[PDB]
Amino acid sequence: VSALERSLRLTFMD
Amino acid sequence: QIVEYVLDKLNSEGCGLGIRFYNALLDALWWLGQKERAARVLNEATKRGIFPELFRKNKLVWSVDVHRMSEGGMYTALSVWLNDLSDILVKGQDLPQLAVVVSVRGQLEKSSAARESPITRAAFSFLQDHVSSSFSFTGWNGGRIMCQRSQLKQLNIVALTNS
Repeated sequence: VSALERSLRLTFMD
Repeated sequence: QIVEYVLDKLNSEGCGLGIRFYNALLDALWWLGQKERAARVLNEATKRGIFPELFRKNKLVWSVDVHRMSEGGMYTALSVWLNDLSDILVKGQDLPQLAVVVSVRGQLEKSSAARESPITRAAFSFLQDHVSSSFSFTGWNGGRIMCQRSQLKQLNIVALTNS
Protein backbone atom coordinates (compact mmCIF):
# COMPACT_ATOMS: atom_id res chain seq x y z
CA VAL A 1 0.00 0.00 0.00
CA SER A 2 1.86 3.04 -1.32
CA ALA A 3 1.12 6.67 -0.54
CA LEU A 4 -0.36 7.02 -4.04
CA GLU A 5 -2.88 4.23 -3.48
CA ARG A 6 -3.63 5.56 0.00
CA SER A 7 -4.29 9.06 -1.37
CA LEU A 8 -6.50 7.71 -4.15
CA ARG A 9 -8.47 5.66 -1.62
CA LEU A 10 -8.74 8.71 0.64
CA THR A 11 -10.19 10.85 -2.16
CA PHE A 12 -12.57 8.16 -3.42
CA MET A 13 -13.75 7.28 0.10
CA ASP A 14 -14.27 10.94 0.99
CA GLN B 1 -26.89 8.78 -44.51
CA ILE B 2 -27.11 5.47 -46.37
CA VAL B 3 -24.40 4.16 -44.04
CA GLU B 4 -26.22 5.44 -40.96
CA TYR B 5 -29.51 3.92 -42.15
CA VAL B 6 -27.90 0.53 -42.79
CA LEU B 7 -26.30 0.76 -39.33
CA ASP B 8 -29.70 1.52 -37.78
CA LYS B 9 -31.21 -1.44 -39.65
CA LEU B 10 -28.38 -3.69 -38.45
CA ASN B 11 -28.84 -2.47 -34.86
CA SER B 12 -31.88 -4.72 -34.39
CA GLU B 13 -30.39 -8.23 -34.10
CA GLY B 14 -28.94 -7.49 -30.65
CA CYS B 15 -26.03 -5.84 -28.88
CA GLY B 16 -24.30 -9.22 -28.82
CA LEU B 17 -24.07 -9.15 -32.61
CA GLY B 18 -23.47 -5.40 -32.69
CA ILE B 19 -20.36 -5.51 -30.50
CA ARG B 20 -18.75 -8.18 -32.68
CA PHE B 21 -19.69 -6.34 -35.87
CA TYR B 22 -18.17 -3.12 -34.53
CA ASN B 23 -15.04 -4.97 -33.40
CA ALA B 24 -14.62 -6.40 -36.89
CA LEU B 25 -15.16 -3.10 -38.71
CA LEU B 26 -12.94 -1.16 -36.30
CA ASP B 27 -10.11 -3.68 -36.68
CA ALA B 28 -10.46 -3.51 -40.47
CA LEU B 29 -10.52 0.30 -40.53
CA TRP B 30 -7.53 0.60 -38.19
CA TRP B 31 -5.38 -1.92 -40.06
CA LEU B 32 -6.31 -0.56 -43.51
CA GLY B 33 -5.04 2.95 -42.74
CA GLN B 34 -8.50 4.48 -42.22
CA LYS B 35 -7.83 5.85 -38.74
CA GLU B 36 -10.13 8.85 -39.21
CA ARG B 37 -12.90 6.59 -40.52
CA ALA B 38 -12.36 4.25 -37.58
CA ALA B 39 -12.65 7.21 -35.20
CA ARG B 40 -15.87 8.48 -36.79
CA VAL B 41 -17.41 4.99 -36.85
CA LEU B 42 -16.53 4.52 -33.18
CA ASN B 43 -18.06 7.92 -32.43
CA GLU B 44 -21.32 7.04 -34.19
CA ALA B 45 -21.30 3.64 -32.47
CA THR B 46 -20.92 5.13 -28.98
CA LYS B 47 -24.09 7.20 -29.22
CA ARG B 48 -25.91 4.18 -30.69
CA GLY B 49 -25.47 2.13 -27.51
CA ILE B 50 -22.61 -0.27 -28.24
CA PHE B 51 -19.65 -0.24 -25.84
CA PRO B 52 -21.47 1.44 -22.92
CA GLU B 53 -18.43 1.07 -20.62
CA LEU B 54 -15.99 2.68 -23.06
CA PHE B 55 -15.64 6.10 -21.39
CA ARG B 56 -16.10 7.55 -17.91
CA LYS B 57 -15.66 11.25 -17.08
CA ASN B 58 -15.69 12.63 -13.54
CA LYS B 59 -13.61 14.54 -11.01
CA LEU B 60 -12.09 11.25 -9.79
CA VAL B 61 -11.04 9.20 -12.83
CA TRP B 62 -11.09 9.42 -16.62
CA SER B 63 -11.18 5.84 -17.87
CA VAL B 64 -11.13 3.90 -21.13
CA ASP B 65 -12.27 0.26 -21.13
CA VAL B 66 -10.84 -2.08 -23.77
CA HIS B 67 -11.11 -5.58 -22.27
CA ARG B 68 -14.07 -6.42 -24.53
CA MET B 69 -12.49 -4.83 -27.61
CA SER B 70 -10.09 -6.22 -30.19
CA GLU B 71 -6.55 -4.98 -30.79
CA GLY B 72 -7.68 -2.69 -33.60
CA GLY B 73 -10.65 -1.35 -31.66
CA MET B 74 -8.49 -0.71 -28.61
CA TYR B 75 -6.05 1.34 -30.69
CA THR B 76 -8.88 3.42 -32.16
CA ALA B 77 -10.39 4.00 -28.72
CA LEU B 78 -6.99 4.93 -27.27
CA SER B 79 -6.36 7.31 -30.18
CA VAL B 80 -9.55 9.27 -29.51
CA TRP B 81 -9.17 9.03 -25.72
CA LEU B 82 -5.69 10.59 -25.79
CA ASN B 83 -6.96 13.37 -28.06
CA ASP B 84 -9.79 14.19 -25.65
CA LEU B 85 -7.32 14.28 -22.75
CA SER B 86 -5.34 16.92 -24.65
CA ASP B 87 -8.51 19.01 -25.03
CA ILE B 88 -8.34 19.75 -21.30
CA LEU B 89 -5.22 21.61 -20.03
CA VAL B 90 -6.33 24.24 -22.57
CA LYS B 91 -9.06 25.41 -20.15
CA GLY B 92 -9.10 26.06 -16.42
CA GLN B 93 -11.80 23.47 -15.71
CA ASP B 94 -9.75 21.36 -13.28
CA LEU B 95 -8.34 17.88 -13.90
CA PRO B 96 -9.29 14.37 -12.73
CA GLN B 97 -7.25 12.83 -9.93
CA LEU B 98 -6.45 9.85 -12.15
CA ALA B 99 -6.50 8.64 -15.76
CA VAL B 100 -6.69 4.87 -16.22
CA VAL B 101 -6.88 2.25 -18.96
CA VAL B 102 -8.87 -0.89 -18.09
CA SER B 103 -6.82 -3.35 -20.11
CA VAL B 104 -7.86 -6.44 -18.12
CA ARG B 105 -11.01 -6.73 -15.99
CA GLY B 106 -11.82 -9.79 -13.90
CA GLN B 107 -10.04 -12.33 -11.72
CA LEU B 108 -6.81 -11.84 -13.70
CA GLU B 109 -6.34 -8.39 -12.15
CA LYS B 110 -5.07 -9.80 -8.84
CA SER B 111 -2.35 -11.83 -10.55
CA SER B 112 0.80 -11.47 -12.62
CA ALA B 113 -0.79 -13.46 -15.46
CA ALA B 114 -2.63 -10.38 -16.75
CA ARG B 115 0.73 -8.59 -17.08
CA GLU B 116 1.55 -10.65 -20.19
CA SER B 117 -1.96 -10.49 -21.64
CA PRO B 118 -1.99 -9.30 -25.29
CA ILE B 119 -4.43 -6.49 -24.46
CA THR B 120 -2.26 -5.20 -21.61
CA ARG B 121 1.02 -5.28 -23.53
CA ALA B 122 -0.59 -3.78 -26.65
CA ALA B 123 -2.14 -0.89 -24.73
CA PHE B 124 1.08 -0.30 -22.78
CA SER B 125 3.21 -0.24 -25.93
CA PHE B 126 0.76 2.06 -27.71
CA LEU B 127 0.76 4.51 -24.79
CA GLN B 128 4.55 4.29 -24.41
CA ASP B 129 5.29 4.98 -28.07
CA HIS B 130 2.67 7.75 -28.30
CA VAL B 131 2.95 9.76 -25.06
CA SER B 132 6.44 8.64 -23.98
CA SER B 133 7.03 7.32 -20.43
CA SER B 134 4.06 9.00 -18.78
CA PHE B 135 1.48 6.19 -18.44
CA SER B 136 2.91 3.67 -15.97
CA PHE B 137 1.38 0.51 -14.54
CA THR B 138 -0.44 0.20 -11.21
CA GLY B 139 1.41 -1.13 -8.19
CA TRP B 140 -1.79 -2.69 -6.83
CA ASN B 141 -3.63 -3.97 -9.93
CA GLY B 142 -2.14 -6.22 -12.60
CA GLY B 143 -4.36 -5.10 -15.48
CA ARG B 144 -4.49 -1.30 -15.36
CA ILE B 145 -2.39 1.50 -16.85
CA MET B 146 -2.45 4.59 -14.65
CA CYS B 147 -1.29 8.20 -14.78
CA GLN B 148 -1.47 10.55 -11.80
CA ARG B 149 -2.80 14.10 -12.06
CA SER B 150 0.70 15.52 -11.56
CA GLN B 151 1.92 13.54 -14.57
CA LEU B 152 -1.20 14.70 -16.42
CA LYS B 153 -0.29 18.36 -15.84
CA GLN B 154 3.04 17.95 -17.64
CA LEU B 155 1.41 15.99 -20.48
CA ASN B 156 -4.17 16.53 -30.84
CA ILE B 157 -1.79 13.79 -29.69
CA VAL B 158 -2.49 10.97 -32.18
CA ALA B 159 -2.60 11.80 -35.89
CA LEU B 160 -5.75 10.41 -37.52
CA THR B 161 -5.50 10.34 -41.31
CA ASN B 162 -7.02 8.41 -44.21
CA SER B 163 -4.60 6.43 -46.38
